[PDB]
Amino acid sequence: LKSFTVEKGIYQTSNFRVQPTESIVRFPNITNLCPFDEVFNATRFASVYAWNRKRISNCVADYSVLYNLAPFFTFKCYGVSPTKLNDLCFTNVYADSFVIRGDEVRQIAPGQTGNIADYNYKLPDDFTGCVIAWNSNKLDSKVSGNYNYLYRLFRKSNLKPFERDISTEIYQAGNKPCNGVAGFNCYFPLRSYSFRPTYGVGHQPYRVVVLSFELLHAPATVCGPKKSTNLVKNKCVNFNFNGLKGTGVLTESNKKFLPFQQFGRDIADTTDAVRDPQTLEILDITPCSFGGVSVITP
Amino acid sequence: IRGDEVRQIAPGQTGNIADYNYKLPDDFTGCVIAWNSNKLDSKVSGNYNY
Amino acid sequence: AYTNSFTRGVYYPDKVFRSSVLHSTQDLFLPFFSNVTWFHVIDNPVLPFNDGVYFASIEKSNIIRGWIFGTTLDSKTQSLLIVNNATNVVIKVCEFQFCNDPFLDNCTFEYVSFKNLREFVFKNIDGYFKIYSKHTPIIVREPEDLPQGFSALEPLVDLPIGINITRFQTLLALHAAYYVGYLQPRTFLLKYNENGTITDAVDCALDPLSETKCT
Amino acid sequence: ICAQKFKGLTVLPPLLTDEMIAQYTSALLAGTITSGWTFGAGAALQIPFA
Amino acid sequence: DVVNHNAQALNTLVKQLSSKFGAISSVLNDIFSRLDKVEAEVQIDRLIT
Ligand SMILES: *[C@@H]1O[C@H](CO)[C@@H](O[C@@H]2O[C@H](CO)[C@@H](O)[C@H](O)[C@H]2NC(C)=O)[C@H](O)[C@H]1NC(C)=O
Ligand SMILES: *[C@@H]1O[C@H](CO)[C@@H](O)[C@H](O)[C@H]1NC(C)=O
Ligand SMILES: *[C@@H]1O[C@H](CO)[C@@H](O)[C@H](O)[C@H]1NC(C)=O
Ligand SMILES: *[C@@H]1O[C@H](CO)[C@@H](O)[C@H](O)[C@H]1NC(C)=O
Ligand SMILES: *[C@@H]1O[C@H](CO)[C@@H](O)[C@H](O)[C@H]1NC(C)=O
Ligand SMILES: *[C@@H]1O[C@H](CO)[C@@H](O)[C@H](O)[C@H]1NC(C)=O
Repeated sequence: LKSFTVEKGIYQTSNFRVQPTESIVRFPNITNLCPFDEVFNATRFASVYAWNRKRISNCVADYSVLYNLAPFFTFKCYGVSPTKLNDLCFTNVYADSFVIRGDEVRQIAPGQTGNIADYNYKLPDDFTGCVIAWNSNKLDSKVSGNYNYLYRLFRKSNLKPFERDISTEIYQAGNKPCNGVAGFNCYFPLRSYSFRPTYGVGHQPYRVVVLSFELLHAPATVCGPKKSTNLVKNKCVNFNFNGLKGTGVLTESNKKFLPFQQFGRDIADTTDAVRDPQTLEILDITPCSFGGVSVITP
Repeated sequence: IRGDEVRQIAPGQTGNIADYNYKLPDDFTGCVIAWNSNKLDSKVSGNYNY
Repeated sequence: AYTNSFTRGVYYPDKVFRSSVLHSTQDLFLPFFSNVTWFHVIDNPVLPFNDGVYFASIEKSNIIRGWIFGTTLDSKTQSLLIVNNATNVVIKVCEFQFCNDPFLDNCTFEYVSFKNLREFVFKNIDGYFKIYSKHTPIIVREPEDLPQGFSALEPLVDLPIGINITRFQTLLALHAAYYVGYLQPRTFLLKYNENGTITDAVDCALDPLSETKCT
Repeated sequence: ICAQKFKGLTVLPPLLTDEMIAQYTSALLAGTITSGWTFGAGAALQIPFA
Repeated sequence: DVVNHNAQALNTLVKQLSSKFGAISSVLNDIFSRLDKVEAEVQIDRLIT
């Protein structure tokens, strides 16, 4: 009432809530460290149209080794926070490791426009992942140019995101027919930049790895390094189910989950039922006990 | 600071620097100025003082 | 040959458990009472893919063994090939036509894993090929028309192939009929029952009565 | 009711229950029958209904 | 109608939580777990308002 004297009657005051007693962390019991060395510490990085999509699943992705890796420095991320990257669980991770010109490194981003972003490697606008780059001028640039990397500056149309095009047929740049014969307005599509150590820093070759995550309501195969605890039922506790945090009471439930389903949602689109990742059991989440408090005084 | 660890010098950041030797508060209002050491700190055959 | 699609083409748009709720979604669905092409096994013409294919097969001896996808399909670009020989499922992206088998009909990604009605939904979104599957035992007196009823198709396969796909062709076992329909971007109202199963759906772009139901 | 109860939305009970409302209506109707307009102006005065 | 006008209003007020209000998610635990506090306050101010 913001007063020192209180009249008679009944006054509503602050509500009461049962605080959690313990904390539960529950992660799937994968014990294999993730092979990021085969993606990053590889001796040779493939070309642009050698669209090598490394599939990452059933890992324990410790990102501290990647953060303290010697060659790769930049760690740009969209949709997630890098300091949170050791705390989440992803269903599948996909890695794309290329070598690109440093002028178009900025084109490796959603919503960009250019030769690379149109005809080489396009990211979707709802891309949730990270981009990692290193100036690879010391290794991937050779004397008098390296011609292993190819670029298609002209095409019929732009590429849809996460697609590749390895067709070597001659595209008619002009309106005249070319009949599969090279010439004026009938150039070869896959040209090269021929990276040299004597080039400028903008035109130096760069090793780039794009990590794309899949944050869905699906069972998770990639998870950060975290130790799972025991399960406590019928008690108001804090919980962490596969990076999904909350506070409530976990109870046994008779919900008939489909085999592809992981989480359940109510009318208000909050999480109501979870699946325990270690033992396949369905748990209902109930908010802890609360209510209104009133003071009856003269 | 190691140049990859310079990005940890901000509120709400994790890593070895922020967790074990120098942490900034979340209510920090100030300035951060970074300059490449080059020949001033990094020498031939390394420096052991850091 | 053409026939009616009835109320088929309803699949789960997400992997979230919802029970006893009318949920409105917007996705590539098969429209209600659309006009599906019917083929009888004597007959595998090349058909356009559009934005998605509902493939229904009424069989008992499993004449249809799989599909081939792609734009040109003559070893000039990528071509997805899905074969099942009742033991293992082979999915390849190899450019080769490779139409040789005991039955009459570069590899950057390889994945090895009338009483019967098999329903499939194929759609290629953002470089991801999504295959939704359902199987049911139904006995029909005539296979000339598509069977009337309601069925929900569970999601089965997601592939990050990233292949432009415009044409497709089914494959047959030689030494039984199928229906092809095309998907459209539609708003649907799905009824999740106590079990969580979609027991009914309303297409919001069918008639003013269903538009009123959706509003 | 439970789904909206979990969201902080509650319904307080009325002060007068249906038994007390029925007792009020019974008293009003009994006074009207046995006395007419007199119990609305003062003490109830008995009078035959004819 | 006196019963229904309160029941429908409470059901609508429950259904307003699924709106994102321009944020990346309608789950504040998800926002806090997936973002730093600096842009998480920006994402959560929209939901609060
Ligand atoms: C996927 O393949 C189709 C089939 O070729 C492409 O459609 C053609 O696009 C060109 C470019 O404008 C047109 O000139 C043709 O008329 C289109 N049709 C045909 C039948 O060739 C489509 O562009 C391709 N998409 C991608 C992203 O590569
Ligand atoms: C599914 O339905 C059956 C019968 O209709 C019922 O016995 C069972 O409990 C249901 N499963 C649930 C509600 O999870
Ligand atoms: C590991 O997870 C599997 C998955 O079902 C489970 O069967 C097994 O009991 C778990 N092991 C331990 C030690 O938790
Ligand atoms: C399907 O199209 C054919 C014409 O090709 C037409 O005769 C038939 O009535 C159509 N069926 C439906 C259900 O629209
Ligand atoms: C089916 O195909 C797979 C892959 O080619 C092969 O390993 C298997 O033996 C085949 N089975 C039969 C029965 O032909
Ligand atoms: C397979 O891909 C490579 C890519 O460099 C290409 O050179 C080769 O011609 C392709 N194979 C066939 C049979 O086209």
